[PDB]
Amino acid sequence: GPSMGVQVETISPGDGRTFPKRGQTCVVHYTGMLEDGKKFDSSRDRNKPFKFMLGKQEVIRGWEEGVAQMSVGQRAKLTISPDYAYGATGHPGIIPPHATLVFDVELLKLE
Repeated sequence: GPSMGVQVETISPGDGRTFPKRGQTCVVHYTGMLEDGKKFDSSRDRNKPFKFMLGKQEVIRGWEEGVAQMSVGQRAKLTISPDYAYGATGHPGIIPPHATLVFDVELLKLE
């Protein structure tokens, strides 16, 4: 009984009173790295932040439940599992089956 497959760790404290609401877009920079630390997709590498809407399901479950735990100006690392990321199949070549992923997002601003 571990409960919840998403672990977020605060690295840089932001506002602490400004969390992203459901329905609005969230501008944040992420970094996807395998369990070993091998990158597979970063938003900052292309010099462009990632904007998404909460509750719209435009992103992964571990992101909607994890990003909502941080406040504007906060930098935390979210641990996503193959159950919260894609499933038991995943994406062939980049995301293998039964594999844990690591993503580092930073709360820049809200739209």
